[PDB]
Amino acid sequence: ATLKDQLIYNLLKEEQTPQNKITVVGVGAVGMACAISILMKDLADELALVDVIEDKLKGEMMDLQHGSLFLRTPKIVSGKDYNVTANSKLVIITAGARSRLNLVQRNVNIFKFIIPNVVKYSPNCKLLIVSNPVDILTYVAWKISGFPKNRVIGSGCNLDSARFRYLMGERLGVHPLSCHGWVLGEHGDSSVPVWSGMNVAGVSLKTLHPDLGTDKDKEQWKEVHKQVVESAYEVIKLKGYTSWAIGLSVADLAESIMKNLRRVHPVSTMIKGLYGIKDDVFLSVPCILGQNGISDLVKVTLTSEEEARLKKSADTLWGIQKELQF
Amino acid sequence: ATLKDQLIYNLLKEEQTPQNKITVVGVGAVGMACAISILMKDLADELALVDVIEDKLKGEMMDLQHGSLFLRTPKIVSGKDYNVTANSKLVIITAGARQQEGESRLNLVQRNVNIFKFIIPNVVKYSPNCKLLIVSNPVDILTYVAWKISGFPKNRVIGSGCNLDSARFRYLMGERLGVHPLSCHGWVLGEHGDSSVPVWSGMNVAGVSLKTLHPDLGTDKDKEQWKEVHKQVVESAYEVIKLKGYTSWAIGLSVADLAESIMKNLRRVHPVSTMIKGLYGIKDDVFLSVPCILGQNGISDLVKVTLTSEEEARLKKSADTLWGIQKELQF
Amino acid sequence: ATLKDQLIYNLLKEEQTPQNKITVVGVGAVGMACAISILMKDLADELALVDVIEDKLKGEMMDLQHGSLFLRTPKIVSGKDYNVTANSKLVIITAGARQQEGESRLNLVQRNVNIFKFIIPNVVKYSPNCKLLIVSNPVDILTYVAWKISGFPKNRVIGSGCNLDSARFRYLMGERLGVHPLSCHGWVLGEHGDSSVPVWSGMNVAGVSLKTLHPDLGTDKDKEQWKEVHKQVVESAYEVIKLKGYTSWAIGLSVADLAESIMKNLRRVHPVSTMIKGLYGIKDDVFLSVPCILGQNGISDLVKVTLTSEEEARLKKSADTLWGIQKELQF
Amino acid sequence: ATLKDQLIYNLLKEEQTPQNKITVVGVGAVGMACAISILMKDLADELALVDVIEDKLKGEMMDLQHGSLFLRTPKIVSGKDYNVTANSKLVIITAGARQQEGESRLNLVQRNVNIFKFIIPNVVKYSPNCKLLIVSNPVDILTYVAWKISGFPKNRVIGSGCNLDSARFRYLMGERLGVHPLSCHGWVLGEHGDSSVPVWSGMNVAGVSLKTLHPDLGTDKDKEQWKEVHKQVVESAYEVIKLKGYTSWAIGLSVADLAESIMKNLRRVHPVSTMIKGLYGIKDDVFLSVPCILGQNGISDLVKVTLTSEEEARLKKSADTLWGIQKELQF
Ligand SMILES: NC(=O)C1=CN([C@@H]2O[C@H](COP(=O)(O)OP(=O)(O)OC[C@H]3O[C@@H](n4cnc5c(N)ncnc54)[C@H](O)[C@@H]3O)[C@@H](O)[C@H]2O)C=CC1
Ligand SMILES: NC(=O)C1=CN([C@@H]2O[C@H](COP(=O)(O)OP(=O)(O)OC[C@H]3O[C@@H](n4cnc5c(N)ncnc54)[C@H](O)[C@@H]3O)[C@@H](O)[C@H]2O)C=CC1
Ligand SMILES: NC(=O)C1=CN([C@@H]2O[C@H](COP(=O)(O)OP(=O)(O)OC[C@H]3O[C@@H](n4cnc5c(N)ncnc54)[C@H](O)[C@@H]3O)[C@@H](O)[C@H]2O)C=CC1
Ligand SMILES: NC(=O)C1=CN([C@@H]2O[C@H](COP(=O)(O)OP(=O)(O)OC[C@H]3O[C@@H](n4cnc5c(N)ncnc54)[C@H](O)[C@@H]3O)[C@@H](O)[C@H]2O)C=CC1
Ligand SMILES: C[C@@H](Sc1nc(-c2ccc(Cl)c(Cl)c2)c(C#N)c(=O)[nH]1)C(=O)Nc1ccc(S(N)(=O)=O)cc1
Ligand SMILES: C[C@@H](Sc1nc(-c2ccc(Cl)c(Cl)c2)c(C#N)c(=O)[nH]1)C(=O)Nc1ccc(S(N)(=O)=O)cc1
Ligand SMILES: C[C@@H](Sc1nc(-c2ccc(Cl)c(Cl)c2)c(C#N)c(=O)[nH]1)C(=O)Nc1ccc(S(N)(=O)=O)cc1
Repeated sequence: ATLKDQLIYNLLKEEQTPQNKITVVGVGAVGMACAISILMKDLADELALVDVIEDKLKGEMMDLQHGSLFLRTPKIVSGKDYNVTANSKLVIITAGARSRLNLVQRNVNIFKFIIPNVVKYSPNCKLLIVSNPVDILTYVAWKISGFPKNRVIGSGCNLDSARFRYLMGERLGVHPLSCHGWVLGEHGDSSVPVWSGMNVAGVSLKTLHPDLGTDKDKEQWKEVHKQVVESAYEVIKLKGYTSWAIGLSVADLAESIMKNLRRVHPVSTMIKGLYGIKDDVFLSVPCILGQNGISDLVKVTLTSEEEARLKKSADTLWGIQKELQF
Repeated sequence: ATLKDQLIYNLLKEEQTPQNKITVVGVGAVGMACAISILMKDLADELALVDVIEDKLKGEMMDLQHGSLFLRTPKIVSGKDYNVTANSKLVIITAGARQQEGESRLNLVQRNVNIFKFIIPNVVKYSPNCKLLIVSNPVDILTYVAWKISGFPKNRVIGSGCNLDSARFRYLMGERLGVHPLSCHGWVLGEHGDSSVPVWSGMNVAGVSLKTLHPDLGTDKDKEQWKEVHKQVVESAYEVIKLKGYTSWAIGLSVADLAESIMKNLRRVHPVSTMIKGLYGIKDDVFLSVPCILGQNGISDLVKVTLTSEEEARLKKSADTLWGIQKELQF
Repeated sequence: ATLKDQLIYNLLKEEQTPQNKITVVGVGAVGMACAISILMKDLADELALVDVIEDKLKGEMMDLQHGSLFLRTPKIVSGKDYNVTANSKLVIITAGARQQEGESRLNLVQRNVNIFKFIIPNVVKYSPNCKLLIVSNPVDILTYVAWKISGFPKNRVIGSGCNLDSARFRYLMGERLGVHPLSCHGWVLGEHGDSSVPVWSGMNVAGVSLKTLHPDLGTDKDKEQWKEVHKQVVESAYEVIKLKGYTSWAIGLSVADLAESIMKNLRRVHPVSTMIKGLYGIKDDVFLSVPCILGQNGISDLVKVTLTSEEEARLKKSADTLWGIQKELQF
Repeated sequence: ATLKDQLIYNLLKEEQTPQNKITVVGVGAVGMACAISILMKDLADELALVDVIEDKLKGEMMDLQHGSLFLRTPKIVSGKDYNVTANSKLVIITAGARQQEGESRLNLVQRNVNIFKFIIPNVVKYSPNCKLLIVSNPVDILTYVAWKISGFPKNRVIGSGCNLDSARFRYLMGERLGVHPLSCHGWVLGEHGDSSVPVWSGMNVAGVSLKTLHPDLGTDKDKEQWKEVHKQVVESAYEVIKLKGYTSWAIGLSVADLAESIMKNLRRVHPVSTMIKGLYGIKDDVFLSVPCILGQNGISDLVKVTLTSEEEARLKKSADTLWGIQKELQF
C-alpha cells in the first residue's frame, strides 16, 4: 500500500463543517494585513481568501501556507468562487477602490456582486465591513444582505480611536492601553473626539483641564484629534496606503466576535434612534461585540456641539445614500 | 503646572536602554513581514527600522505605531541614520535587490554585496554586541559577506537559510500525510536555493523512519515520487513570485521563529546558514545551512547529520557551487 | 431607568450557546491545573467545573472568576449538577478515588468504575457529542471504562496515557543534550506509569537517530546508561508525589496541549491512550498509548510504530494484564 | 567520543547570565500560582524558586520542569540558598506565616516581619539591583518593611496592594453590566483588604462616568446599592478563603500582569502599593495603593487621582493607622 497507509491507520474519514472559520474578501494591502494578524492571533481554524485577481490571490494563499509550520490555523484556502467561503462565522470585506461620489458608486457596484455571494454561502455569518467609505458601505452591505443590524458591523472609528490613544500615550508617557479616549461618528475627516471621556485611571483630563480640546486650550489638545485625521492622509502620502494598523484593529474586533468577549469597541452601527438622528445611517458608537455581532451599544452622553456634529454627519451620509443605485 | 504634571507625579527620570531591542534593516515586503511577525510575537521592547527611502520608512514606522494599542512593544523608531539602531540585541538585514520571475538568487550578488559594504559596518558601529540575522539574497553568500565585513565571531552571524525551505517541505509533507507540519519531521539543508538537499534518511513522523518503511523514498524509482516534494520546495519562491511578484509572509514567520529562539535563549534546533568547514570533508570557509542550536549567543552548536553517500555528495555539490561564488568576492 | 439601561441600549436578547466549551470534572490539584492552563491558552469561550465537594467547588470557581480581567474566557461556571456542562466540546475527567494502602488493583479500579457509573451517563446526557479525555488513574483502564459506559465511538474517548511520560522523557533528554525539549524527539508508549515503553529507535535530534549513532543505546552494554532516562521517567512521578504530595503542573500543561490540538483541529500527533485491539499484536478491548492524530473528532488516525520483539512483547503483556483486570469488572 | 559529542559540535562554551530572570520566594499556593502564570506568559528566561521547606520546594520545581516541553522558559531552578536567585530582575515575595489559634493580629504581623528580616537581606545580596514585588500579608505594612530593610529607592519596592481588589471590582462590575471586565473601568485604592476605597468618580464604560449618569452611585441612598459591589470585593476575599481554604489563581494572575509590565517596560498603569508620603495630607512613611506607571525601573510615576474629602480622609486615616503599627514593629 501507500507509505501513508503503511504509516497511518485511519479510524474515521471526517469531515465536520468548519467550526471557527473566517473569510477575508479582497487580498490587497488591507486584506492581507487583516489575514496575517488574524493568523498570528489564532482566531480561526480555517481561513478563506477571495479576490478577482486570480494569480495574486493564489500567490498570497501559497505564501501564507508555506508559513503553516509557524501557525495554528490548519486550513487556508482561496478562490474567486464563493464556495470556498461556506460556513464562515465572520466575513471581512476589504475589497474595493482606495471625485468621491463616483468612487462610492464604484464600490457599491462591487458590493452588489460580493454581498449576495457571501450570504449565499454563509447566511448566518457576521459581516465586518472595512472598505471605504466605511460607514456608507456598511449601510450598503446591510441593505443588500438583508441581515439584521446586529450582524453588520463597520470597522468605523476603531482605528481612529487607536490612533488617538497612541498619540495620547505619547504625550503623557503612558502605554496606549492605559490611555482612554473615544473617537466617534464618521470614520476619517468628520470624526468626533469625545473630550469628556478622555482619562487615565478614571481621572478625567477634562475635569483637571477644563480647556481640554477647546480653542483656548493653552496646550492645544485639539491638535491631537487633528493629527488623528491628518496622520491617515500622511501615511498614505508616505508609503502609498495604510495596512498594518487597520489589520491589527480588525483582528482585535475579530477577537471579540470569535471568542464572544463582549468588550466595547467604537465601530459603525445603525444609529437611527439616537441623537435626534432619524435616518438609516451607520456611525461609530461604543458597541459590545460578541458571538452575535453587536448585541448592545453604549449611550454616550454628548455635549450640544458633539450631538450636532453627529447629526450633521447623518444628514450628509443620508444625502449620499438616498442617491446610490442598488 | 501642565496637564501632564497635574495628572502624573514623577518619581525619577533619566532614560534607560531597552532590554530586548531588535532592528530591521530594509522596510520592503520582507522587512515589514519580519517586523509585524516579531511585533505580534512580543519579542522586543523596542523596534528600530532603517531604510534609504525616507518617505516609505517614515510611513511604515507610523503605520506600525498606529497599531500600538494592540501590541506590547512600547517604542518603535526609524531613521536613515544608524544611530536609531544603537544597543540592538538582534539586527535583521532584509535590504537589497530581490530576484524577478525566472531570475536566480545568485544573480543578485554584485548588487547586494555592494549594499552590505555600507550597511554592515554601520550596524556594527552602533550595536557591537548584537547578533546579525541575514535574510537578503542570496542569503548564504551574504551571511559569509556579513561575517567577513563585521569581524564578528561566526556564532553571531546567522543566515535565515533553510529554515524556510524546511518549513515548506514539512508543509508539503503534512499535506501528503494528513498530519500537521509540526508533527512531520524532515530537513532541507545546504543552499537556500536550487542546490538544497532533502535529507530523506531523517524524515519521520513520531520517530517512525519513512525511509525504513519505504526504501525507494526520494529516489527516481519511487512509485510515489517523493522527490517531487523537494522539487516543489526548490520551485516554491519562483512560483510565488510569478503569482504575486515577491515572497514575504512565510519568510517573515520563519525569521520570527528564529528571532524567538535567539531572543529567549531557547536552544531549539534550526537549519540556518553558517560556516560548515570541517563537516563532510569540506575545507573551505563556505556558509550554508545545517541544523544549529540557536540561543542568546546565536549559534552555539552544530548538529552533525549523518548523510547517505548520495545525500553527502549533493551537499558537497551545494558547497562547491557556493564557494565558487564566495571565493571571488573582494572586500 | 436602571443605571444599566441609562448606560446600555440592548439590540437583542437571543440564543447565546457556547461555541468552544470545555468542562473539567474534578477540581482537585489535577483538575484545577488543567483548568488554569486551558484558561491561559485561550482555548475555551466557556469553562465548566464539576465536583461533589460543594464548598471547594464554589471557591475554585470564584478564584478563577476573580482573575477574569486577565483572561479571555468570558464565562466560568460550576455546579454539582451536570446541567452546567451542557454543550461541551471537550469534557476532561480527573475525578476518582485514590488507592488505599493494601488495597488491590481490582478493588481500586472497581471503586472508580462505580464513580464513573455516576459521572459518565450525566456527561453524555448533557454533551452527547463531546470528546472525552480521561486523566483519572489508572488511566488506561479508566479510559476503557469510560468508553464502555459512554457508548461513544472509539475516536471520541481519549486517555491522557503516555503524553506526560513522553514530555518527561523529552525534558530529561533535553537536559542531557543541552537542547530544548521541543527539539528532542522521543516516544514513550504502551501503559502509562511503571510498564511504559521507551521507543529507542525513534529518539532523535534533527532526524539524527541516537540509536544509530550509538547502537548500545538503551541496553545494559551502554556505557552512558541511557536506559536510566526512562527509569527516571518512571521514578520521577513517584518522587514528585513523595516531595510535594501530588503532581499537578506538568499534567495540567500536557492536558492543555491535548486540548489545544482537539479544540483547534490541529491534527498534531500525540502519545495518548486509544483502543488498541487488532493492532500492535493485540486481540482484546484494551487501551494503550500509541502516537495518535488529534483534532476536532478526537483521535481520527493513529501511527503504526515499528517495534522490536522486546517492545512488542511488553505491549502484549500489558494488554494481557489490563484485560485480566477488565474482564472481572462489574458494570 | 560520547553520544553528545558524536551528535553535537560545540562552537561556544562560555555561557551568559540569564537576562530576564524572575525569582519567586515562598512556594505555597500563592507562590506557585504566580509561578505558573509567569511561565505561561513567557516573561522569564530563568525562574528561581525559594522556600524553607526543602522537599516541597524540590517537588514544585520538578513538577514545573516536567512541563518544559510546553513552555518557553529554558531554565527553572530552586534552592533554600539564595545563590539560586542571583541576577534576578524581579523578585516576588509570597512568603508568610499563618495566624494560629489564639494569636493576635499584631503578633502575626511581627512574625512576618521576622521572616522578612531574613529574606530581604538575602535577596538584596544576590540581586542588589532587582525590583521587589511584595505580596505577603499584611501587604501594605510588609512593603514598607521590605523598603526599610532593603534600603532600595521607592521606585524599586512595589506592593501588590489593591491590584487584586481592583480586578475583583471590575469582575463584579462586568457581571452587573453584562460587559467584559476589560471594558469595565474602576479603581479600588488605599489599603488592600478591609479598608480599601472604591473611587466612584472613576467608574466608567467607554469613558461614560457612572457617577455622572447616576449621582447616587456609591451612597447609602443608592436605589441600586452599588456600594454592595465594593462590599463584595472585601467580602469575597474572605469567602474564597472559607470555601477553598486559601486564594491562589486570581492573585497569581494579577501578579503576572504586574510582572508583564515591569519585565516588558510597558508603562501601563496599575493600582499597586507605593510610598504615598506627601499626598493627601499624609506625612508618614506609609505605602498605599494608587495607580502607578510600571516599567523597567519599577514605579517611575504615579497618577494623582482627584479624591473627594471623604475619600481623602479614608486614606489619611489608613496612613495614621499603618504608621502607628509600623513605629512599634521590631526591626
Ligand atoms: N476602514 C478603514 O479604517 C480603512 C479602510 N481602507 C479601505 O480598504 C479598502 C482596501 O484598501 P487596499 O487593500 O489598500 O486596496 P487594494 O487596491 O490594495 O486592494 C483591494 C483589493 O480588492 C480587490 N477587489 C476589487 N474588486 C473585487 C471584487 N468584486 N471581489 C473581490 N475582490 C475585489 C482588488 O482586486 C484588490 O486586490 C479600500 O477601500 C480602503 O480605502 C483602508 C485603510 C483603512
Ligand atoms: N532568505 C529568504 O528566504 C528570502 C529572502 N528574500 C530577500 O529579501 C530581500 C528583500 O526583499 P523585498 O523586501 O521583497 O524587497 P523590497 O524591494 O520590497 O524591499 C527592499 C528594501 O531594501 C531597501 N534598501 C536598499 N538598499 C538599502 C540600503 N543600502 N540600506 C537600507 N535599505 C536598503 C530598499 O530601499 C527597499 O525598501 C531580497 O534580497 C529578497 O530576495 C526574500 C524572500 C525570502
Ligand atoms: N494520567 C496522568 O498522567 C495522571 C493522572 N493523575 C490522576 O488524576 C486523578 C486526580 O488527581 P488529583 O487531582 O491529585 O486527586 P484529588 O483527590 O486531589 O482530586 C480529585 C477530585 O475528584 C473529585 N471527585 C470524587 N468523586 C467525584 C464524583 N463522583 N464526581 C465529581 N468529582 C468527584 C474529588 O472530590 C476530588 O476533588 C487521580 O486519579 C490521579 O491519579 C494524576 C497525575 C497524572
Ligand atoms: N496581596 C494579596 O492580594 C494576597 C496576599 N496573600 C498573602 O500571600 C501570602 C502567602 O499565601 P499562601 O501561599 O496561601 O501561604 P502558604 O502558607 O500556603 O505559603 C507560604 C509559604 O511561605 C513559606 N515561607 C515561610 N517562611 C519562609 C522563609 N523565611 N523563607 C522562604 N519561604 C518561607 C512557607 O514555607 C510557605 O511555603 C500570605 O501572606 C497571604 O496572606 C494571599 C492572597 C492575596
Ligand atoms: C481619512 C480618509 S483616508 C481614505 N479615504 C478614502 C475615501 C473615503 C471616503 C470617500 Cl467618499 C472617498 Cl471618495 C474616499 C479612501 C478610499 N477609497 C481611502 O483609501 N483612504 C478617509 O477615510 N475618509 C473618509 C471620509 C468619509 C467616510 S464615510 N463617513 O463617508 O464613510 C469614510 C472615510
Ligand atoms: C506512576 C503511578 S502514580 C499514581 N498511580 C496510581 C495508580 C495507578 C494504577 C493503579 Cl492500578 C492504582 Cl491502584 C493506582 C494512583 C492512583 N489511584 C495515583 O494517584 N498515582 C501510576 O500512575 N501508575 C499507573 C500504573 C498502571 C496504570 S494502568 N496501565 O493500569 O492504567 C496507570 C498508572
Ligand atoms: C481581606 C483580608 S484576607 C487575609 N488577611 C490576612 C491578614 C491581613 C492583615 C493582617 Cl494584620 C493579618 Cl494579621 C492577617 C492574611 C494573613 N496572614 C490572609 O492570609 N488573608 C486581608 O488581606 N486583609 C488585610 C488587612 C490589612 C492589610 S494592611 N493595609 O494593613 O497591609 C492587608 C490585608
